[PDB]
Amino acid sequence: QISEVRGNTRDHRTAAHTHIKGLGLNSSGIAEKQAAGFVGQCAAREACGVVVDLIKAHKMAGRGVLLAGGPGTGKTALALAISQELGTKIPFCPITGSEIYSTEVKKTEVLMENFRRAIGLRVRETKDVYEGEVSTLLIGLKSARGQKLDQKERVQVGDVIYIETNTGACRSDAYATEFDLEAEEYVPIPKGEVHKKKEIVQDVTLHDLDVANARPDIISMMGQLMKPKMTEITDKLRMEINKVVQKYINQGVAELIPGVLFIDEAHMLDIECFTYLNKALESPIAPIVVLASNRGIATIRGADDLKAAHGIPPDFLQRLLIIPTHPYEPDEIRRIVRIRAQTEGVQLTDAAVDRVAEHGVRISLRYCLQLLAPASILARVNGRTQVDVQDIAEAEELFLDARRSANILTSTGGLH
Amino acid sequence: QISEVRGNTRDHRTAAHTHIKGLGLNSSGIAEKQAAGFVGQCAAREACGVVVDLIKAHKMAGRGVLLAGGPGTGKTALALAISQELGTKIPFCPITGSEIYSTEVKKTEVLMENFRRAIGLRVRETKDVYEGEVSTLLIGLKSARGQKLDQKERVQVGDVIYIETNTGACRSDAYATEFDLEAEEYVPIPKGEVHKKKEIVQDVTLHDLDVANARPDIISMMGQLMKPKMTEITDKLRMEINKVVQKYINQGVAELIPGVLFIDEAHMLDIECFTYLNKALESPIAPIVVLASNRGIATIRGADDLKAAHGIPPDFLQRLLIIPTHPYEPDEIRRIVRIRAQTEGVQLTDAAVDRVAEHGVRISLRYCLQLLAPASILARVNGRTQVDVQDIAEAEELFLDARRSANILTSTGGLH
Amino acid sequence: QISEVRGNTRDHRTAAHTHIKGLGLNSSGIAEKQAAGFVGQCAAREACGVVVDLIKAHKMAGRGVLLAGGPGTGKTALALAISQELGTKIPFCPITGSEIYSTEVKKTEVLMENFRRAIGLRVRETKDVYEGEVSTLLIGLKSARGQKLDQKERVQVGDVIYIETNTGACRSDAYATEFDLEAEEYVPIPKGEVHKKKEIVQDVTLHDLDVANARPDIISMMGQLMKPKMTEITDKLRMEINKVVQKYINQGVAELIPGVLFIDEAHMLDIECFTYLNKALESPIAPIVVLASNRGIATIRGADDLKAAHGIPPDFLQRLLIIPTHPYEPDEIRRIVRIRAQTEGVQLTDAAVDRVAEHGVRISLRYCLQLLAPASILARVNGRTQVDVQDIAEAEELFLDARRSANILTSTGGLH
Amino acid sequence: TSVTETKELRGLNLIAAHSHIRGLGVDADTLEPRPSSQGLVGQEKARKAAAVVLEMIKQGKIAGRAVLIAGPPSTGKTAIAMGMAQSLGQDVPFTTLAASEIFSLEMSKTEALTQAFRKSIGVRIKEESEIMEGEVVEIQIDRGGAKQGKLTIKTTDMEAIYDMGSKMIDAMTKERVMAGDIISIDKSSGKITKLGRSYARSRFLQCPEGQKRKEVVHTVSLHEIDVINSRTQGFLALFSGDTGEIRSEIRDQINTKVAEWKEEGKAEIVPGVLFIDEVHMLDIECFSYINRALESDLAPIVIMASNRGVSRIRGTDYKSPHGLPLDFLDRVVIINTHPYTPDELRQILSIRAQEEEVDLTPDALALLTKIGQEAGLRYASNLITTSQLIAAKRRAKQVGVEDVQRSFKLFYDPARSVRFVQESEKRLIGNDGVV
Ligand SMILES: Nc1ncnc2c1ncn2[C@@H]1O[C@H](COP(=O)(O)OP(=O)(O)O)[C@@H](O)[C@H]1O
Ligand SMILES: Nc1ncnc2c1ncn2[C@@H]1O[C@H](COP(=O)(O)OP(=O)(O)O)[C@@H](O)[C@H]1O
Ligand SMILES: Nc1ncnc2c1ncn2[C@@H]1O[C@H](COP(=O)(O)OP(=O)(O)O)[C@@H](O)[C@H]1O
Ligand SMILES: Nc1ncnc2c1ncn2[C@@H]1O[C@H](COP(=O)(O)OP(=O)(O)O)[C@@H](O)[C@H]1O
Repeated sequence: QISEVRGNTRDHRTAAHTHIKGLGLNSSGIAEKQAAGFVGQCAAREACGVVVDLIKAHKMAGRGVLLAGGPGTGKTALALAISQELGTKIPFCPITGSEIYSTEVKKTEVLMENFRRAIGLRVRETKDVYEGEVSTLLIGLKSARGQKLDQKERVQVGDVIYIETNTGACRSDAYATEFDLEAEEYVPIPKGEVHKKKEIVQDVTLHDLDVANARPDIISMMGQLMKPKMTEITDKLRMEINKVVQKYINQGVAELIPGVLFIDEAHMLDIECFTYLNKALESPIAPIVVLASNRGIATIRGADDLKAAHGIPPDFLQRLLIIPTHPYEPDEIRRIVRIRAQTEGVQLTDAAVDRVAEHGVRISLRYCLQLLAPASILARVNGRTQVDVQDIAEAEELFLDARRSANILTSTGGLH
Repeated sequence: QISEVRGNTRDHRTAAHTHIKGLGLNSSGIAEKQAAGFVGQCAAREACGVVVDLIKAHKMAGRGVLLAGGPGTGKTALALAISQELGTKIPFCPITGSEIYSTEVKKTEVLMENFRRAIGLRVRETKDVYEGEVSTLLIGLKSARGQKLDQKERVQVGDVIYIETNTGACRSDAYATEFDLEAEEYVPIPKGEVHKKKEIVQDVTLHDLDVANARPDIISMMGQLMKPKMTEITDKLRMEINKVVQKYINQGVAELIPGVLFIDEAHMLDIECFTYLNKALESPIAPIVVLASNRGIATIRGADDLKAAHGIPPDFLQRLLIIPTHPYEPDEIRRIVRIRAQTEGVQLTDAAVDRVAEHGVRISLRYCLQLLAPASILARVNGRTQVDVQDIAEAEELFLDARRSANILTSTGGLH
Repeated sequence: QISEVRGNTRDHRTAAHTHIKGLGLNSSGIAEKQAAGFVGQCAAREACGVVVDLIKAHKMAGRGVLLAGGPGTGKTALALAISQELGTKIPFCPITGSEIYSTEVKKTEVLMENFRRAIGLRVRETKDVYEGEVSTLLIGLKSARGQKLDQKERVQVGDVIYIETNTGACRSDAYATEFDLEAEEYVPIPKGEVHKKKEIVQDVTLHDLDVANARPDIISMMGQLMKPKMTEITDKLRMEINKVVQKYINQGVAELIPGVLFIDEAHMLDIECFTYLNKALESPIAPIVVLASNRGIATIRGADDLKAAHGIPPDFLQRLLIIPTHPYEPDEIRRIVRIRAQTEGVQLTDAAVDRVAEHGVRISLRYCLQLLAPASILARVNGRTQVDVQDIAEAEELFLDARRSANILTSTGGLH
Repeated sequence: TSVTETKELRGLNLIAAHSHIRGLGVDADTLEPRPSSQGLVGQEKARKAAAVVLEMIKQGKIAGRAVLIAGPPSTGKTAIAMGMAQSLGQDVPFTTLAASEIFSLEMSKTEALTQAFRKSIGVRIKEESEIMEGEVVEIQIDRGGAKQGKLTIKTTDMEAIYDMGSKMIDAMTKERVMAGDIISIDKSSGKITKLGRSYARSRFLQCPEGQKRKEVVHTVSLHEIDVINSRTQGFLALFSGDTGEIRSEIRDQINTKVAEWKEEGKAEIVPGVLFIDEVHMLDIECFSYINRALESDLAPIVIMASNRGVSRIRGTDYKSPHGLPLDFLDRVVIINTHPYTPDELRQILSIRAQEEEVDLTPDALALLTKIGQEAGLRYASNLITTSQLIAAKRRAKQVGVEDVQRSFKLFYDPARSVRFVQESEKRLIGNDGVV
């Protein structure tokens, strides 16, 4: 229905990965210890490279990716790096397994919506449009500020026309009388000039097209979970998007580009979810499914207490290419902390970076990285421009980590 | 809806006027005493010429023609000569005033149908068609007996196509499987050759187009007054004919040609009929209305005993150009009898022509002309090839004329 | 609706019991060690006899039968012998408890269908029919090849009639004109002779009548699970069968004969199933319910972990007459093997029968009986007419038994 | 494009990995298997057991009996089923299915099982169709959004180029179409058939003389006939939220016409093979459907496989061998596969490398075999693909041990990946040795 489509992204998810520019590999596919925002995790980064190469070589027939590692081992980051290495403005949809558990929306219906967020359209266009109110009198149309040798349609002279050089397309306000009321088919005279050249460049996903056409002005609807039902995007609407998208591809105007669907907490998905993904991997049009698990052994959801590897069923595990993600060294953590500081704008003493690293050692990277923002407030409130070890020591006491938080609440001889 | 339209004509009406080829005038518009089937009636023939000239000069703005004369004075013939002098294959619709009195059909609805019989279409075409089942692989289509550099529509290779050189137009039986049942959109391969040239020439009236599109095989329906209702030709159907006829003219393919509506017994028409004709004469598209009256003074039908000229109301008489038609001399009658004989195939002695003329003197031309056919039977039954005076004398006694027929029935001192 | 009904049976179920002709008892109700296909199981065969006698004496008021034994102890065989001893062509419907677990069909709706398979109709008829196209002119009708002293109905002479001697019943093609179209009530002249004598003998179950009337040509529908819904047999249809069956009985034409509903894996049935069967046993028209269990102690399905005898609830167990079925001796097994061989057409050496018996000792009769068919293939492929001990040794290695199959898969110190 | 025959759809989601299997690899008179023939290697007893089973069906010694293949993971259970399928003919329908696929939110279990069986029962009709026969000159493959190619086919008299869709390219790659092959394409169905080769390659019909109409046999499954007469499943149907369920009214219409053609003699029903992997995953309701369906005359050969020794009968609180209803175990024919010897494993991986067109150094296959021993054939077969690209990156002529070492170091098997995640979060044994 609409050509000028506005793209929407859940930026809060890709907020902590502002520094990851790519995998940081060389020409021969070997990861440089510190490159493109990455610090360490060389083997896993290399394995992600082999994956982006296989996709480009078209050998990932009906195969997936399983990122097995502990919390804060750069899984979501490697997933983002895969989309970046695949090409420019490639769709990246990071979701968790717990997200699929929706009260009003069916488990696979949410999975379907995120698949549409991971399939995009690259529209490279240079529209040479000639519009305005109209072999003798070959060309002659007028705009609101202008007038300007040279198919034949059911339109007479004095009507507003719109015709593009690459593809041919189809009464004006000037002759409309007040005596004629609502029998009206009168359009106003086009603004600007007759000869228009537009650099049309769009990188929108199927979901961006669905959400735009669901709107009959919309920013509030985007900034809202307005109604409990949320019955706007329908099967008929999705089909209409698919038919008009197929037309754009058949015209060679747009490129259907499959992205990366990243599913963290993969063990949360059930048999019904995994069978939806099996059917997805079969499609050539489908994006790459990158799964993540911090679980060694987990029960198969939708199975009679059958415990398996990472909580992924055997049938689906077969398809997956398991990549292990290692924990970091206190030195490795310090680098990541420093990179995060410079991206966030904050700056701290080597001693403050040392204490943040100490928290990144016991508790994950994720917790200690959260310690920068309150300490920046603590330093600035005092009158400092640089964060000190005292502010990290204050922030660790003010804001606790899930494990430490629970242990003191139980304590009001803890083991296992 | 249909391009190949079959024309229908009420030939019984134009049966006695097989000899009238035209008015038989010279270069300076003067009638030759014996020409184009005509014998005498010079002044009236000349006046009909002035009329066909006025129509060609476009000076018959909202004017009609009134042929005032006695029975058998060549009124219907002059009306036919007007259509012939106007051009080639021009529509001629002869009707009587009594015909309008229909039990199921409204007085003006029958008048409307005969107007459509008097408005035609001249379709001069040379269709350079390239049809058959389908810049690389430019042209390539196959027919039932043939296959044969070089717009872009929603049709793929292997489908039956039809495209004309002058105007561009739009799945085959060959790939249709028995497993696919009724989901079918499959068409057979066109017969003949790929490159077809057709000399399309049509001279059909609006009525011929209506009657063809009323048919959803039809000759029996033409040879029938099948149902008492006759609800086949409708307002919506007529409008659809008018819209598609207008499209043919706008394309310069067809010519809308107004003919001649001849109404004999004009005094039979009422005020409602005459107001329908007033509105008709106003139209530029309308055919020429040629009226006929054998009445000097007649009452205006639909008026309170208001007797007027020829039973035509003052308002409508004003518009009419009155042409008087004179009776014939016994010599003039003999010529007409001879012309009719040679057209009908019959041949009679000068003495038999003399007796037929004697009946054409007392009773009209119409009665004595009817005396040829039974006398031909009377002569052939005897064993003659030529009709004699004895056979005319027998036929006059066997077949009586309306006036003579009534007088003997009253007699079982007749005056006035 | 239909008199000529075709009966349908699930023969795969009664395939292994082709040799059981009956219980093989004497005049005084004592089982002969080897009779009517049976070998041993004397006491259980005798107990089944007491049961068929009680049914004939009408003392099984609201009582059932429970066959308690291990796998392959001739339970299904004894159940079949009960139907055979009850009389000629008595309905026998063997089903398992696991069959009732249907995805689209309700647990009791499948139980209801198998009850209809266990209630039949014995139609003994000699129709003395006089049909054909028709106190003066007493009798006179004609057939397609024949014509032939002697209630009064709304039918005239020249119409096709059908009247039977025992019960009186009610226009021909000969007088039908092509001018009369579809107002038609015309029937063709009956083929054959006027006086027809038919030996009508039918042994069809209620289910056979339902499946025939569900058909509006059907063999494919029988050889198919065509649609996932299977909404052909309805409540209204079943009622219509019941009403027309009741009419046949009231006329003394047909006999409603209750058969044997055999339910193996009885422990699989729940409380809702057992309450359906309680209501069934109450009916006099109902067939005999013969249950089977290879379970000593089993949980009551639909009860809070209440473990009971054979997994049958106390209320229903009360009604049942428990008959225990014993295992066989290696000599007893050899006889059964030999009987099965001669029925199947196969023949083996005494040594091959000895090895088959050895498998019938450790694993049940059911497994070792399956060893005949592949060994017959193994012997014939070699070029033998008789199966040897080498072929039984090959078949035991080629085709494993459930217990042996699982143990090696676990082994890739097994106990309990 | 009008229809899709049974041949091109044969084991759709499992054909690629089992492409080398051209049959059961047995002799026709004596059913003794040859150590390595028709793609299959070293699973002698199972292959002979399968051969005896197939003959029992032909002879009519078994009826309504399913086949069960029990063995460890990666021991040729899916392979022997494909070998059984191939030995029945190319025009016999063969449906592959993971028992899990029945449990989906998109369609009901009944629908999923219906489609499964309908896909494995073929309808055979002799009808006129335009057959395109000729010599392959050039095949081009370029992978809207997906694959698009060109086929340049010739006859001694005609030279033409045809654009190919995703479905055709797949069928061409499934039939392994090479430049020089003599092939026939059914224009109504899309059926690619290798007849010969104009010129010999890698150790024999001449180029055809004269697209021609012929009275040909068309085997099309009941599910495809359902699909053809149903609403066209549009582009991106998987991500449109539209369920692949077939409307009952359409099924009824097809079932009646198929029943009509069978009675008239216009058609013959060809029961094929339905393969169900992970049977321990099916419930009590599912097995009952299989029971009802197996009782039909048009029932396909229901072959099923389990990796589990003892499993719970899903839907019940009872346990049994392979998790099959105890009434079902009695009817089924059980066939057992065992692990392969290192020598038996190397032949298989070498065959799979050929089907993948990958050149292994003698030492690279040796490590690929050591890997196959410990972590099974499946993981090892995936390593070939990765090693090919790690060697290609460093521009190698063959895939070396260094590359196989890389794949194994970069990509983990489940046993190592669980061991990884576990030891990284919790230490079982302390520095002193104490647990
Ligand atoms: N090797 C690395 N180099 C740079 N930043 C890293 C690295 N590993 C993790 N991070 C960063 O640490 C933060 C948390 O790690 P994350 O990607 O969420 O791991 P996980 O998904 O395993 O929890 C993010 O900001 C991420 O970009
Ligand atoms: N001047 C004439 N020349 C030739 N034929 C004539 C002439 N006048 C009349 N006729 C013929 O006489 C017949 C009857 O005359 P008609 O045209 O019907 O006159 P009206 O309409 O006045 O009754 C027709 O066959 C007509 O062609
Ligand atoms: N006493 C017997 N005499 C003859 N055949 C028997 C006997 N007991 C069992 N069989 C046969 O052994 C086979 C399997 O036994 P079956 O009746 O199914 O027992 P169960 O129902 O307890 O499993 C059948 O072919 C059956 O007819
Ligand atoms: N006997 C065999 N001969 C040849 N290839 C085999 C054999 N057994 C297994 N394979 C191949 O090894 C791979 C994995 O084995 P597969 O049959 O899928 O195992 P499963 O027993 O788990 O079903 C496949 O590519 C398969 O074709």
